[PDB]
Amino acid sequence: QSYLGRKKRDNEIQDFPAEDVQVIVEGNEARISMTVYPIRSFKKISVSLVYKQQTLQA
Amino acid sequence: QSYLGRKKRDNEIQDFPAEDVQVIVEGNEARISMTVYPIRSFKKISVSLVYKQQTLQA
Repeated sequence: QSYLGRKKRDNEIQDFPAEDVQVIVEGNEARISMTVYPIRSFKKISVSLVYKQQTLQA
Repeated sequence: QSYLGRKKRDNEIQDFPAEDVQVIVEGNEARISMTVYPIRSFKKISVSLVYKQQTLQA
């Protein structure tokens, strides 16, 4: 969690859920499972511009 | 209001209520509503003359 927190601090990753980080230890082996939302660079921006009427008074 | 005020200043109209002047704008159209009391020329004068008694003293 501390290691992933530093990555989020430096914006190397988007975010991670701390709850899903599960660690299982059995003998020599130590199974680790984690979830990470990777950082991505924008390459497409879609804009949906909608025109509408407005009524004025006074 | 300024235009109607000039008419009242020149006695071209009797009077107008400023509050009732409402303007509605929607798209190209611009609906305008106003009230004006038109100027009129006298053509009939009715007089109701009533005679009564008066008492004097001293």
